[PDB]
Amino acid sequence: GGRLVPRFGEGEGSEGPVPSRARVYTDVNTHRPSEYWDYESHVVEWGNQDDYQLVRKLGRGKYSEVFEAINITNNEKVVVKILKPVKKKKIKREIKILENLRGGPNIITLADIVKDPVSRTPALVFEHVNNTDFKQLYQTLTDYDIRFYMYEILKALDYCHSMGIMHRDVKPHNVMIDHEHRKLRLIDWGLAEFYHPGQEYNVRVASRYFKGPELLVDYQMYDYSLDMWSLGCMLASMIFRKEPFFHGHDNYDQLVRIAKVLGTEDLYDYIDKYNIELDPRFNDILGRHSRKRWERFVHSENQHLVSPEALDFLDKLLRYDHQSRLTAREAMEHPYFYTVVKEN
Amino acid sequence: AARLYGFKW
Ligand SMILES: Nc1ncnc2c1ncn2[C@@H]1O[C@H](COP(=O)(O)OP(=O)(O)O)[C@@H](O)[C@H]1O
Ligand SMILES: [Mg+2]
Ligand SMILES: [Mg+2]
Ligand code: NA
Repeated sequence: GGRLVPRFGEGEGSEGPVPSRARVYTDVNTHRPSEYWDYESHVVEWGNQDDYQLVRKLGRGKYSEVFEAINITNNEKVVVKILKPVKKKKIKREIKILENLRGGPNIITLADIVKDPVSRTPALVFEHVNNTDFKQLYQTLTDYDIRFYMYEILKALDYCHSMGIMHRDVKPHNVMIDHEHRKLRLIDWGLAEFYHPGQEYNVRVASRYFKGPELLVDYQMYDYSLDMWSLGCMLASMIFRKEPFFHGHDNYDQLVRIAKVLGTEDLYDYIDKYNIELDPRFNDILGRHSRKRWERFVHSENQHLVSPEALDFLDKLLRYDHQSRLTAREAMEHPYFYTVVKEN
Repeated sequence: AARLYGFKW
């Protein structure tokens, strides 16, 4: 198939944000061969678009069109992701990350890369996952099933973080589950990026309901721990049957919704610790809120999904301070997963 | 037949 081929500290002084670095996998990209990360210097070797015929539309997002297709050469189901107008730099970055992570635990497999010979519109070809939409599936999951699938996502995140890559869009729509087979794949690597210590990133990533506080307060020196906040938002929605869990009307309201649950004491401590300049639009709307006990979201319909271990694990993901959150490997060691670990 | 972004239905 198609592939790419080669051709904290001082900070700024008394003002500006305090620098941060990842607690784990900090320097892994610094020491790679340049070909691992240097996707601008690679060129695509295209496959044959004629191998694939469309079966049905799956995704109509703002930035792609996704179809189920069949590979007529070998008769296998695939998915085709047609990329809407977007940086060349952006498409080769998604390709490079997918190729770097290919074959890792629970990582979607990129099978081919093709383009329309007429319009030159590129498409990524993936293994097909026979997904059940989360708006149907999640309310049918047992307590064990939530633990099992959370562990599967953690295997994918520990793997990608260990490989120097932040996913930056963890959410139900980017987690495909073939529930008959207990088969989970983390998809959608089109916002994923290589982590470099000290680098300031764009905060316009993830999807509002899953955005970490660092994105909402414009703290740019973030790392893998962003994904762990997003995963905590997914866990809360699953065990409390409340989707999405933090339902903001906009990016500013999103932080208010979080602060009404986790309280403002730890939020203002976070802003002080990193010397974050809080957007003056928060003056009227944030205010001061008590921390709520995780126990207040429990009711007769969701109580079988909640345990002391679930609430302790959730509490250790949903921390304002990105440095305080469990890492993916530390999360996998949590008592919430003790039964999943013995089952492997 | 039909093609969409070059792919035959
Ligand atoms: N391999 C796949 N198997 C099944 N469905 C998929 C697959 N890849 C993508 N999809 C569907 O297409 C949607 C969009 O794909 P995604 O890669 O997330 O694109 P985008 O970056 O535009 O969000 C997904 O949310 C999912 O519903
Ligand atoms: Mg997506
Ligand atoms: Mg995407
Ligand atoms: Na368990």
